[PDB]
Amino acid sequence: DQLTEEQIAEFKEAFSLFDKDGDGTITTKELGTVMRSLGQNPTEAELQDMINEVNGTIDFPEFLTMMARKMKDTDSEEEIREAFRVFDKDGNGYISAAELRHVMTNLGEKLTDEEVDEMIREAVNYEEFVQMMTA
Repeated sequence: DQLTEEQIAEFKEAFSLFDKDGDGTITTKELGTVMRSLGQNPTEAELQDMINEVNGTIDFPEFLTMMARKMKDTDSEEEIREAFRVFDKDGNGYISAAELRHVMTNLGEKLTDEEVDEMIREAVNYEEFVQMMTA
């Protein structure tokens, strides 16, 4: 979905190195070992729930979908938090309301001036604005 090329490549490399020759069918213990080798450390109940969500053989598309559920979102949130501290001179996380209004008006697609002003008045930290936009 919203993954990166390097992440999918590493996942496929790990799946090909752990699984034997033949089809992509793996067992429950094999899936747990692949998850532990990939970097994730899920509990027993969480692993059982993820297995039930997808013979008991986990194929490549289901595994890629399970890996793309939250990793891409976390990476995007980290990238947004890193890029939000660019307009600030010192990057302390707090900026004036006029600067944020100008940034929202002159950037971020085409937005109406009245709507941008109303959104700025309804809303100091960038994380607070991100959480308000996510809500």
